[PDB]
Amino acid sequence: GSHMDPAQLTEDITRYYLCLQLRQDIVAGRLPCSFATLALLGSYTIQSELGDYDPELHGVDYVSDFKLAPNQTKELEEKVMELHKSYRSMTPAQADLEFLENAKKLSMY
Repeated sequence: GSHMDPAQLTEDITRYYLCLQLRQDIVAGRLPCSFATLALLGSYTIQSELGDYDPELHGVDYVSDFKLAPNQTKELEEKVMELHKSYRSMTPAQADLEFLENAKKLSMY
């Protein structure tokens, strides 16, 4: 068995920084991407940043706190919130793997 691992801290350090750098390059437009990917990578980061959605609290303009891109428009914004709530009972790891798997599949770094 054994699930916890005090030695598996490196992967955490790398992953955290990775997302920070990757998301930083995107928002700054340091890499050519499409609207769909922008909204997809963003929707995942948002869900992982704020976890599952909660209509009880509402927000609408909550995405304004997270920079998903330099030229954020109602379209990109909408797709961000839509995809976020569109995701069923998804787990945190799923989101982390979603963006990481996407960035790795695109060869961003």
